[PDB]
Amino acid sequence: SKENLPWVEKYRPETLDEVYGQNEVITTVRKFVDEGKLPHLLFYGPPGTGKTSTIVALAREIYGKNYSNMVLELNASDDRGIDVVRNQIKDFASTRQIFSKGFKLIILDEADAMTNAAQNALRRVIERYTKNTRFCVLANYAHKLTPALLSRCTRFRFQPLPQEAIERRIANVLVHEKLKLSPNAEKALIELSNGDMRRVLNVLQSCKATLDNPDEDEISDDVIYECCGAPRPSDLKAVLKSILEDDWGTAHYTLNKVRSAKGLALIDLIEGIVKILEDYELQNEETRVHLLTKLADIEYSISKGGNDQIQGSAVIGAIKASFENET
Amino acid sequence: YLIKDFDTNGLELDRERISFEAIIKGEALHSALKDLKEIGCKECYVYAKTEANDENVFALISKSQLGFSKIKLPSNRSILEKLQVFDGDSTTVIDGFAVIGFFDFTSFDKIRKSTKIASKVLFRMDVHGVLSVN
Amino acid sequence: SLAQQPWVEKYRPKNLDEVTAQDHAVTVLKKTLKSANLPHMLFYGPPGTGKTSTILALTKELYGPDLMKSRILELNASDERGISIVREKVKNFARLTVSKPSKHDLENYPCPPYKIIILDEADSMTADAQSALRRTMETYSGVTRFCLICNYVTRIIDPLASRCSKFRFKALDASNAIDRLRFISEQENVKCDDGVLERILDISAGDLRRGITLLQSASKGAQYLGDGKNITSTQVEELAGVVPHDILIEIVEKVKSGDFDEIKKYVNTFMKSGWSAASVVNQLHEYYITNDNFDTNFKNQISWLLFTTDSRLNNGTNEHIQLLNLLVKISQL
Amino acid sequence: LQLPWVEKYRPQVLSDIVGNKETIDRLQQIAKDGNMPHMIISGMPGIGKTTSVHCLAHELLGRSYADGVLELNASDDRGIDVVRNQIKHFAQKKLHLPPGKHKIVILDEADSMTAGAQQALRRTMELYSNSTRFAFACNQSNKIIEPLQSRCAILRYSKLSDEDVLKRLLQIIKLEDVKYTNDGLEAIIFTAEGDMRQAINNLQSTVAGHGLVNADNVFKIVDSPHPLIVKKMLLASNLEDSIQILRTDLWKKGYSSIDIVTTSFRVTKNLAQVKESVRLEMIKEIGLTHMRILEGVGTYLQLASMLAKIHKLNN
Amino acid sequence: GEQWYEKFKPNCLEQVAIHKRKLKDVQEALDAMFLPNAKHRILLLSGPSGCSKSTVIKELSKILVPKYRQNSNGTSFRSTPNEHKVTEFRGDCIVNDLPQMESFSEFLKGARYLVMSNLSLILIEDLPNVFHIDTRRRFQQLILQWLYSSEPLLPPLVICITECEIPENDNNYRKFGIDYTFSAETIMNKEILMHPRLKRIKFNPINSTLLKKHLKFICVQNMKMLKEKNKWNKRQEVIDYIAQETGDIRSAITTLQFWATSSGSLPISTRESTISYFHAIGKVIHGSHSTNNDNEMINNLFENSNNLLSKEDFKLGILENYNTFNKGEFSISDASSIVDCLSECDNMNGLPESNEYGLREVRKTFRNISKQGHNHGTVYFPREWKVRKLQNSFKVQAEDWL
Amino acid sequence: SLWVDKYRPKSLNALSHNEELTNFLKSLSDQPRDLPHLLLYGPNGTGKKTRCMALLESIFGPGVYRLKIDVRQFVTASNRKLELNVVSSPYHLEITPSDMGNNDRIVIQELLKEVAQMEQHRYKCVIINEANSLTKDAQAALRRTMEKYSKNIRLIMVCDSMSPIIAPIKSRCLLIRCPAPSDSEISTILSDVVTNERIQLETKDILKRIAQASNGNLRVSLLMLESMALNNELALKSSSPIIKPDWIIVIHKLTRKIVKERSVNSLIECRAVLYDLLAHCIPANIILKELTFSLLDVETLNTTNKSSIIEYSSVFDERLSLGNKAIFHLEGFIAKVMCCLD
DNA sequence: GGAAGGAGCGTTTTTTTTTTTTTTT
DNA sequence: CGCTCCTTCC
Ligand SMILES: Nc1ncnc2c1ncn2[C@@H]1O[C@H](COP(=O)(O)OP(=O)(O)OP(O)(O)=S)[C@@H](O)[C@H]1O
Ligand SMILES: Nc1ncnc2c1ncn2[C@@H]1O[C@H](COP(=O)(O)OP(=O)(O)OP(O)(O)=S)[C@@H](O)[C@H]1O
Ligand SMILES: Nc1ncnc2c1ncn2[C@@H]1O[C@H](COP(=O)(O)OP(=O)(O)OP(O)(O)=S)[C@@H](O)[C@H]1O
Ligand SMILES: Nc1ncnc2c1ncn2[C@@H]1O[C@H](COP(=O)(O)OP(=O)(O)OP(O)(O)=S)[C@@H](O)[C@H]1O
Ligand SMILES: Nc1ncnc2c1ncn2[C@@H]1O[C@H](COP(=O)(O)OP(=O)(O)O)[C@@H](O)[C@H]1O
Ligand SMILES: [Mg+2]
Ligand SMILES: [Mg+2]
Ligand SMILES: [Mg+2]
Ligand SMILES: [Mg+2]
Repeated sequence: SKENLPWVEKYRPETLDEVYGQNEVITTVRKFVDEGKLPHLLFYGPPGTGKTSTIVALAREIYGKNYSNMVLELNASDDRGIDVVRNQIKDFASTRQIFSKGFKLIILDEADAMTNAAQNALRRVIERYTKNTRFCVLANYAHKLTPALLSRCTRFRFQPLPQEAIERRIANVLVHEKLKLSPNAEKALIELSNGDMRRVLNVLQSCKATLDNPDEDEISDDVIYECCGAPRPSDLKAVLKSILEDDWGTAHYTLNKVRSAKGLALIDLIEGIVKILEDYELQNEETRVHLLTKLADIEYSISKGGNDQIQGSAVIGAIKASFENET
Repeated sequence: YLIKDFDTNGLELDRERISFEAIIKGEALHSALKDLKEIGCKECYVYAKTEANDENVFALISKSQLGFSKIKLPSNRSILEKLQVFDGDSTTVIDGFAVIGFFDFTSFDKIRKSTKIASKVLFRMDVHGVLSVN
Repeated sequence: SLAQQPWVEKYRPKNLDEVTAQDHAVTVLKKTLKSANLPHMLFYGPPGTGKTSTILALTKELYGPDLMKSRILELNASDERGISIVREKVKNFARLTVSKPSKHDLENYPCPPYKIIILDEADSMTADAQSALRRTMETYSGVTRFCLICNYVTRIIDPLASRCSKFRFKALDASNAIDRLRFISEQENVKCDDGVLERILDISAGDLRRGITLLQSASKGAQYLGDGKNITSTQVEELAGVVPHDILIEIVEKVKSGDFDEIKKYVNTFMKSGWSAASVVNQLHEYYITNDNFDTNFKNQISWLLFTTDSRLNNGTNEHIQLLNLLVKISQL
Repeated sequence: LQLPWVEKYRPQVLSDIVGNKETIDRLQQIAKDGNMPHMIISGMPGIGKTTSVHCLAHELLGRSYADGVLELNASDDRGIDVVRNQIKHFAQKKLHLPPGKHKIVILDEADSMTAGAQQALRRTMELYSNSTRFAFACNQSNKIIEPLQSRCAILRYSKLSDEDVLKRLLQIIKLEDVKYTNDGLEAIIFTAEGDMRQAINNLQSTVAGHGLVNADNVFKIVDSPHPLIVKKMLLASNLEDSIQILRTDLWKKGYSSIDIVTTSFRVTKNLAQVKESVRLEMIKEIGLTHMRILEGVGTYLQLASMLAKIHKLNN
Repeated sequence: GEQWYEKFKPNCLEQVAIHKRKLKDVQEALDAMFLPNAKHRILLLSGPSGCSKSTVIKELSKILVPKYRQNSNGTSFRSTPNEHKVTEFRGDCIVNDLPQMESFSEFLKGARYLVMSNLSLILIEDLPNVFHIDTRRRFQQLILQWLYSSEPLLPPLVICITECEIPENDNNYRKFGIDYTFSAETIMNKEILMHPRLKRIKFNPINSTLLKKHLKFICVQNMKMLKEKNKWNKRQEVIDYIAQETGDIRSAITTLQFWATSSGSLPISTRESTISYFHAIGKVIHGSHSTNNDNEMINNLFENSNNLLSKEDFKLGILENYNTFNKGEFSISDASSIVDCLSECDNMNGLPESNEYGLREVRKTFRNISKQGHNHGTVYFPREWKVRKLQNSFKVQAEDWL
Repeated sequence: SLWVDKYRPKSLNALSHNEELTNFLKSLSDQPRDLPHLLLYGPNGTGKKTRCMALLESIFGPGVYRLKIDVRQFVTASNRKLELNVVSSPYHLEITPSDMGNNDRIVIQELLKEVAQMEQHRYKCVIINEANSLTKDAQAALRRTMEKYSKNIRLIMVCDSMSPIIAPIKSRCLLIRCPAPSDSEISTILSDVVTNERIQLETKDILKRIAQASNGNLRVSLLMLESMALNNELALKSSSPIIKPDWIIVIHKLTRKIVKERSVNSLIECRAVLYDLLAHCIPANIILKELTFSLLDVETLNTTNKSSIIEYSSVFDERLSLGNKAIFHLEGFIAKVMCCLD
């Protein structure tokens, strides 16, 4: 059954009606299919915005139960070399229709991983077979796509999911499976999602697993932070205040206590402090330059692995030195 | 392995509207397919025609590096038995209309081995263009 | 194996119940014991935090010794994990149907309807190979589950991190893993002074494996001595490689009295003793930051100096040159 | 399902091609005279290279187009064996074309052929040039080996001007009876960036999605080009303004860090407003950021630091 | 209908656009190779495209082969005198019962018989598929066997190699020498090139004087149409442009025909010529005369010579030759800055913009201190290869000692 | 035979310096059943390999010192031949994957894993020389190979610097510090060697100079003592000159040249010496270190010049670590030093 | 006998993965 | 892209 599947797959939209946050694109595609004027599509966007789900739902709507033999889907997991493009795709696009269901769709998922030769060969396949064949190209990085392929496909940008769409989908998930989510917990979940629905679903599943009895227990912000392990906003505010106001010893003690009470990671703390500082009042540009450069260098050092205490002291010193420029 | 979501039964012939139907001996068809394979056939044309005074024409036209070659089966009953070109309806048989089906030889050559052991071959073309071989 | 295996290998957690300081994820992994709803997992954390042990114990608990050999496919850095391997072997295993469990395993074990692929040390995989794992992880999620273990989360491409539920394995210190080390010592009849275990955990710097190895070395030394005396902090410090406090004091005194000739001579003499630059740098950072006898500007500069030198050392640079430059730079300040 | 206008209204005669009037007139004179030499047509994608070559071949041949044109392309196999057999036999083929005409071998996207294939093409052109002519079409002319270039006349197609795009768009709109305004056509031209295929596709999408063509309607389907936003981000007086542009117009719109860095490098290459040293330092910082991103740290903080370093260099 | 560069082909050795010195050298070498027992067995001619290698070879053969060819006694194939002065290898010949790699061998094993009464000059211009590794190895082995052969008599062998770059293609991922440059060094090997019985003569691009003379002759030949179309009065300038744009005679004639046939006025263009290694080094160091904006020159060089500029060889050459600006008598600060920039570029994992940064820094630094009164030194190839060879010898000796 | 090898101790008790390390080795060998993986780090020439061999002898008897050599062929992904001289004994095995450069990972995957799978019940000991020269990929591959097959094989690794060792490997191994011998111990060893060789000496001070010219490295100490003894007709006098390695003298002369002439032409001339030193297969990092510390010994230079020199040396050492070609960084260091001196 | 134009000089070192062509089969 | 040297014109 579907109950065994992870929520990221159990709650995969089955129809375009369940797709949220892409209203303009959804309406444009509805009009295209209704008027029978669907052009070559290029869905460009970051991970987990609903490109694969949207195209699958569109294919279901156009055909219905024939989606198996009306659509050819190729992704990175499959071989997509020049030879594959020259034989399999060419054969699929050069054959007549089973039931004259409009056209044949080719979903080149994760096409940004295709080789340049494959794209060059595929451009003329796209151009030659367009009377009864359609192409959809899904990508997260456009610079990996050849300029000609970009020009020959109508581009649709999948923006990060707005807050309202994610709230609606969370409400639908809660209704489907008995569970309660506090407004503060929902706000924290939205903040940590950063416009990714996969993160939303994974965190919700893990938070339900965190709750002892998922029948009468309500998800709270504390549960969300404990499950995700990310710092709470209060900890970030306190550590920033200590760094910007307290002495070196006090700041070191505060940071150590904050990151040892819950075993927090320094990368998350630095990201939170950066986000907080990005919306502060600065009277000098050199302060911002110092903050940005030093913090970016510290994150780069952290990415490679080093001494945790050294990096924490580096963050504290960089912040203190940069903020000394003011006044 | 997990059964592919793709339905292998999606490709079928509609019996209501059959463009034409033919009966041929397995040996002759196997020989013709071998001949096309030898010349490195790239594209195949199935040509079917029925005319008056018991005139039946079934031909394979190969487009390859040789250019265009033609292999036509005879009208003898022992090889080519019985032909209709319905024009789409499976009820009325007309004379003078030619049914032409264009195929990639890569797919067409996948039945040669099946035809080698064949004792009889039934060909059917519908209006939709799907070729069925029994 | 009781007396023929290293302590780290002999005390590897067998079940999830004995994992010490990963409750935030161990609870989630336990509650799915009877859920048939295990998602794709990405464990990330510093070395020796209990990642491989956790996944091995989970597989044993869900499948058991007989069914584990059929429902588990484990690949690591020692195995060749090119893009072709990901495309062929991993895909074929994921698409396979779960083997039919027997009567005994069903009676005694949950036997979920899915298998497990454990890509340990996934941070060593190329970007293209990681990309090839994206849709496979999703298409066959009804019969397969993926587990990626890593130390550098940034080395995992964003799509995979999105496709996997992320679990962070926290560092183990005297406040998180003292109980496990105390249990190991008690079962090994290891004697030590009060606070020795805390000192060992602190030296480990968030790695219970290092603490266990150090405890084994200390026990071996005590047994060889045969004096029936509790192990003190001095022995653990000497076997750990920590520079003695006296050498640190002498280095600080040399740095304070700014003199290139004297400083370089003392540095040459010190580095002709085999000490590691990382340990002395960490000790210097601790001493300077924790001291209240220095001004704020000096600490601000020394923090960046220490960070730069540590970053240089992590790149595989000459320890002698880097240490001399660090000492001279602090002397200038 | 009507065909898209990019293909429905594809020009059939050279006189219907807008822009590059000089080269199109030269091609018309070539078609009239009939003494077509070996040629290489290079230019930006979607400006009328394939269309121009096909129209010239059609005008030259006519009833003999099918038997006198051998169209090869990237999607078709173009290895050394192909040159050895198919191209060789086509060149050897003896036709009966009018006195001043020759067979045409259209090697579209010729900048992707293998080196061995081009080396064999050297000999096949050296031997079969009396009755066969080659019309290479590519984006970069240097991608053809020098021995082949030596025998071919070079035609570089320029980027389409606004006037030609507007004229062709107006003709298409009149043919399709599409309702339009001035601001909408201006926006379509601005977003086209000289690519007429992109312009036609955007116009069709806008009309099918919103009906009447408007500036807002066009902007809905098509966003502002990424390079212009990046250029505005780079050329800034205050770091705060550059950060605001990067956040609102690039990060929040769903643009990957790698794309932003690559476009920043491309823009800095062609920018001519500051001294050489400033541009050099900007390129250096962009390269450092690209390195730090390729290793996994594709965060917004890295781009912010890159902008801060660039601004510091400017001052 | 016939293209002019084919219609106006040389009819004698005196009409070939070749310098007197190079022509005399080729004559002497070829005449020596035709002697009964000639020391030299192979003539390796290497040069750019359209420098009249095959043309001069054929013109010289037409005069030399009849002189040495032994008279026959009715043993000729046909009644004709067997007008086969030059025997050439065709790389697209596919016989039925023969593997492809064995084609050239079958040619060579026949070419040996074209001696004495059947004397013929063996020309190898259309090489086999040397991009195939096995084919290239077989070709090299066959050439070595020809050089080391033990027959009393062999026919003269001429190999004309057109040295050109291989553009970066998507279908090819290998980074071998042949994948970058199609030259004698990449096609042949050290043993063949250094063989005492092989003579190598390098051709140069045709100078402006010969190009101008031949273009003027071509224009004079076609006077009716030029006068009718009113292009005679302005022909000279056009010729001058061509003379200073390309060294390829075939490309020049093609461009002249294209300009003349055009009824309107189309800008005159010719094929692009790749910048050589030392030419690129000089452009980076001293600049370019054709341009004053350094940014434009660097962008053009990167867009047209990306393959050459991407390799570490160019960076090493810059490091080696940056000191020849003023014979070394210039501020040491500039040298330190250049070397520091190159060192920091070395850490950028060979990104193209790292190369951009390095070249632009060098260009800016040299422009800052540029002055009219400058005397330069000599440009030398970096000696990293010698260091590598010495290191290999050291490894061998250390292994022996161990 | 060379006096370095013919005096090599063949037992732990024979060791006469660093008694603490000897006692630690005795403790480790007391119960040779649960011995963890060992990583011995220490300055070159201390005697780490000798200590490892002594421990192996004390554990598995005297067959370890009976060494055998074999040729094991390796095939890479590109069908490339690789040859690694496998030094094996009936009780232990030795390998130096650094000789394979960036291909060492294959040795970790095809040699160590295959032997680890084989079951010997006791375990086998594998020694890896120059562990710090291993590429990061090889170190990563070593992790699960060590962890999974600890029953069959116990790993011993030797290095002069732990900086290039990844954190997982240091976690998986027991660290052993090997202090270099002091001047007094080197003097005593040399005194024993000279006494047993029937060589004449005038004053013990000469030995101290031999200790000073080496300054920790016992191998070079013995080599140069033998060279001096043979050169002086087996008669070591107080005024006998000290023989140093040729590249050392070359580096000192280059330093003097740099100090004397701070000019572009001087840099060009020094480039040739750098090429010659590299052509002698001298590591770039050791070249940089020796040049830096020869420059820092110049009396003419002041504190600021020395500080700048060390700063540039550290920066260019990092660049060498992260860089591919070595000439760029050495030349940049020399040029910057010359610019500052001027 | 300056003046311009031109020739010769100044050149050869491997090796990670992955894809792709070529050839043989 | 310059140096150096050799041919040629004038
Ligand atoms: N608009 C949406 N509405 C509802 N659920 C969504 C939406 N977008 C994503 N999801 C959920 O998140 C999952 C992500 O599916 P995808 O469509 O493949 O995401 P994506 O945009 O393709 O990410 P990439 O680019 O493939 S890494 C879906 O299976 C849903 O469970
Ligand atoms: N949470 C824990 N509870 C008990 N023992 C632990 C724990 N974590 C580590 N250990 C011990 O330390 C050893 C480390 O084994 P692993 O679990 O593989 O460490 P790790 O997290 O995989 O480190 P990396 O990332 O592979 S270097 C285990 O075999 C145990 O003996
Ligand atoms: N100059 C033009 N005038 C009129 N329509 C044009 C022009 N250029 C392009 N188009 C239209 O755009 C379509 C595509 O143009 P193409 O010529 O195929 O593109 P392209 O210039 O060949 O770029 P490549 O080489 O295929 S990437 C044509 O079918 C026309 O409908
Ligand atoms: N005066 C002339 N001198 C030399 N070649 C001429 C002349 N006039 C016309 N040509 C032609 O120009 C072409 C160039 O000469 P080639 O010798 O073929 O060039 P090349 O040296 O062989 O370079 P490749 O390898 O063939 S591109 C030939 O086809 C000649 O027939
Ligand atoms: N304790 C010792 N007593 C006498 N000689 C020693 C001792 N330790 C090392 N040596 C000598 O030093 C020489 C080189 O030591 P080596 O094993 O190369 O050290 P490392 O492994 O640190 O390079 C050996 O030939 C050995 O004779
Ligand atoms: Mg997707
Ligand atoms: Mg592990
Ligand atoms: Mg085109
Ligand atoms: Mg030629």
